[PDB]
Amino acid sequence: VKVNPSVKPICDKCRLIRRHGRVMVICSDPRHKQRQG
Amino acid sequence: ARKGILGTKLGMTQVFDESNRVVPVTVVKAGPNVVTRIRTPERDGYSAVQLAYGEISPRKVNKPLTGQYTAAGVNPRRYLAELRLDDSDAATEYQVGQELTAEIFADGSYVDVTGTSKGKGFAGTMKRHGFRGQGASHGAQAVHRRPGSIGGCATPARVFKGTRMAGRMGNDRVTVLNLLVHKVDAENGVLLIKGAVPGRTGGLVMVRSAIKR
Amino acid sequence: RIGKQPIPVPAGVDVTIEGQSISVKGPKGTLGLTVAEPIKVARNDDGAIVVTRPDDERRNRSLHGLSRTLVSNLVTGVTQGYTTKMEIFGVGYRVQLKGSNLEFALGYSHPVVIEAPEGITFAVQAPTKFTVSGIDKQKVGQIAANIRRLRRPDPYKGKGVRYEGEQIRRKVGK
Amino acid sequence: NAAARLNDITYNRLIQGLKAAGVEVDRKNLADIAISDPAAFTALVDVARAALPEDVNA
Amino acid sequence: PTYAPKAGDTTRSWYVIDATDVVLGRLAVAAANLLRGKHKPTFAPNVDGGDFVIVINADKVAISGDKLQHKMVYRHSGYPGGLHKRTIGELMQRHPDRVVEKAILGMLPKNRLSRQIQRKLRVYAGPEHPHSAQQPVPYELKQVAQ
RNA sequence: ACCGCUGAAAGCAUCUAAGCGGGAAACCUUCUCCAAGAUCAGGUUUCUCACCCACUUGGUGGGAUAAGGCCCCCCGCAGA
RNA sequence: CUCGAUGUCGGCUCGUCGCAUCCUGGGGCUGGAGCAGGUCCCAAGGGUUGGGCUGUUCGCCCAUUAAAGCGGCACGCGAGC
Ligand SMILES: [Mg+2]
Ligand SMILES: [Mg+2]
Ligand SMILES: [Mg+2]
Ligand SMILES: [Mg+2]
Ligand SMILES: [Mg+2]
Ligand SMILES: [Mg+2]
Ligand SMILES: [Mg+2]
Ligand SMILES: [Mg+2]
Ligand SMILES: [Mg+2]
Ligand SMILES: [Mg+2]
Ligand SMILES: [Mg+2]
Ligand SMILES: [Mg+2]
Ligand SMILES: [Mg+2]
Ligand SMILES: [Mg+2]
Ligand SMILES: [Mg+2]
Ligand SMILES: [Mg+2]
Ligand SMILES: [Mg+2]
Ligand SMILES: [Mg+2]
Ligand SMILES: [Mg+2]
Ligand SMILES: [Mg+2]
Ligand SMILES: [Zn+2]
Repeated sequence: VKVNPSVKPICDKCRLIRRHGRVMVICSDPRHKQRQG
Repeated sequence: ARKGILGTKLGMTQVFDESNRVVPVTVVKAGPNVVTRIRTPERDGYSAVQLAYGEISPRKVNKPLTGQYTAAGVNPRRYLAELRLDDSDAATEYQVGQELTAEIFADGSYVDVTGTSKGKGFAGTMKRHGFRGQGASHGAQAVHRRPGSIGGCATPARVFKGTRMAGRMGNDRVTVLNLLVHKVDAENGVLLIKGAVPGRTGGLVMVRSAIKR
Repeated sequence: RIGKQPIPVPAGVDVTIEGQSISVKGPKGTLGLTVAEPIKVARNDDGAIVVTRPDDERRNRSLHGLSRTLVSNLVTGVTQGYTTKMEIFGVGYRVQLKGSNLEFALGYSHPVVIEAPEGITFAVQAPTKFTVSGIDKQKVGQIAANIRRLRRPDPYKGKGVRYEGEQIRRKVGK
Repeated sequence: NAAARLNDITYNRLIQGLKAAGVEVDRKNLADIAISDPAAFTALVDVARAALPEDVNA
Repeated sequence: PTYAPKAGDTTRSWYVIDATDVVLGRLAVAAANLLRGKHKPTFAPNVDGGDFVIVINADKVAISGDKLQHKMVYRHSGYPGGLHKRTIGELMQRHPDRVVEKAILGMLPKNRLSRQIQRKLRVYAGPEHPHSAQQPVPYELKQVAQ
């Protein structure tokens, strides 16, 4: 996981959601997932 | 499950085991005990059993304590202590007036021994808490066994509670865990327990079957 | 759109409604449920199930489809249960059924044993294929996931436990 | 305040209503009355309530 | 001279407040007012007027879920690093009456009278109290429309 | 932290919004010690369970006892 | 602020706290085959060596170690040396 104050999708298939009051990106490619922090 | 007995520390000696290894043991005369009382959860709020140990002249017991013993129909003893059982009574395994001897334990089992450690009087920090002190030479002035600093400075302008200083040492309640019962001599009512036991020779000792085992 | 559908009743032998609560029994055992407050469960013209709620609120549009699909899953499972098929990969990795429990050989020094809880029945077909069965979809999925995570993912060789037809990621490494 | 709320009215509206009714007794004697003669205090509360406007939010 | 209560004028009574769905703050304010006796026209700030209050069903008080999760209770033992810390959730599981009485006591004046005023408070987790011999009247919370 | 199951808003998907799991020497019980001056001063028991005088007749002042202590005496591996 | 006085570096003794974590504990990603690692997230319970040189702090070196953490407290601590 990447943890940076700015998160945004990288490739075309990165979805961007917000679970438990925290913005994060989930994607099939495991090295793409990010969460704000 | 929890088994207990009251006895007297008779001193230490050594024996040799089957491997021809020397074993330092403490001789505990786990003499006969009488029950004298049962604590039920319904009446007291917890489950436990009193135990009476030690011989004493009946003229040495006042009227209230004598009445308590008479209520149980037992001749008065010197000592009296409660063995706390698990929060389940099971309402069994103990009768008032029943006798407990030393062979409630068996060879090779483990016990917890609690007693009253020896008194050391007013002790310094070097003995009581293992402080280092300052050096014996190179200019040290009258501080060889003194404690050193006891706090900070203007912040905080106080000494913290629980700072270790000199004071009375010993006479505490001490429990030693996982002592191996080397031999149970039922003839003399004697337990040979491998290791050391808190207290002076002749002091009251409580022996309990170990819970850590 | 989900939640704006009636729930058909193949059997629904003992469909009962008591203050946002419901119980359904049939060819298999019974299953209960309590519906969220702003949702109303009611009957259709053909004895079916329908749910409703006051219109156009975020908290109600969210609960609508959820409460619909939960009772739909419940009745579906009562009619026919849920089964999940799981494979095993890797040389020497295998599974056997030991009474009510289920044993795994997954390269550990010790063996791994999974006990089946109530309402769940295991069934082995081949030394490398088995199936977890039950009526409650959530419980079946939970047990399947517990069995799924028995080994850490292996992108290089691929050994471990997988679902049927799932495509795990692969890397070459050396 | 205690006596008024016992007679089901706030000190707030009791003072407004007494001034509207044109009663010029001061607080020392109102408190004295509340301690000594609760029937008279109830009568005063009735007068204040009667003189108070019908809707107090207009 | 304005009236000042004399020794022997104060008359006490017994109230029982049910905490089934009352929120903690409302219940605490009500109990504090009853204990101090501010509802009595004979009130005096230097006199321990007021009544006895029995609070039952202390485990039913309405506490928000986020408050159970996040409202935190602190005690310092006096030793370095001796700040110990619980949640309202753990307290409500273990000693529910302590939560109610702590909330009530925070709302009393911080002086010597409140030490004696808090002696008249009884809080119970269950639905029953042992003071049946005293005949406490039920007390529901009212708000005076204005 | 992280990994999930079931699952809408948003016909798909989503660990989450309803709900249910796994998860660390940190936290709480469990082990050891202190502790009812815990002034909400706790509990289970057992013993004494009794008088006299004065008086402004008082939840009054004195006097003498019980159960039980204390001081004194002989000591201690208890101890300034 | 303190000049009708608030003792100044280093060492010793005794500590206490923070976490921006050195080890041990838990994880995600990896240009992670395995052993080893890199990076980021969680985590402050305990631990965190002895010497040579220099007044030294610092630093370098020697021999080990799971590791030889960084800081605050009048650059903690002279009515304690
Ligand atoms: Mg020395
Ligand atoms: Mg000198
Ligand atoms: Mg000198
Ligand atoms: Mg000297
Ligand atoms: Mg200070
Ligand atoms: Mg999913
Ligand atoms: Mg205290
Ligand atoms: Mg100066
Ligand atoms: Mg001066
Ligand atoms: Mg951190
Ligand atoms: Mg890593
Ligand atoms: Mg490699
Ligand atoms: Mg630590
Ligand atoms: Mg701990
Ligand atoms: Mg330091
Ligand atoms: Mg300094
Ligand atoms: Mg000096
Ligand atoms: Mg110095
Ligand atoms: Mg100084
Ligand atoms: Mg000074
Ligand atoms: Zn992606």
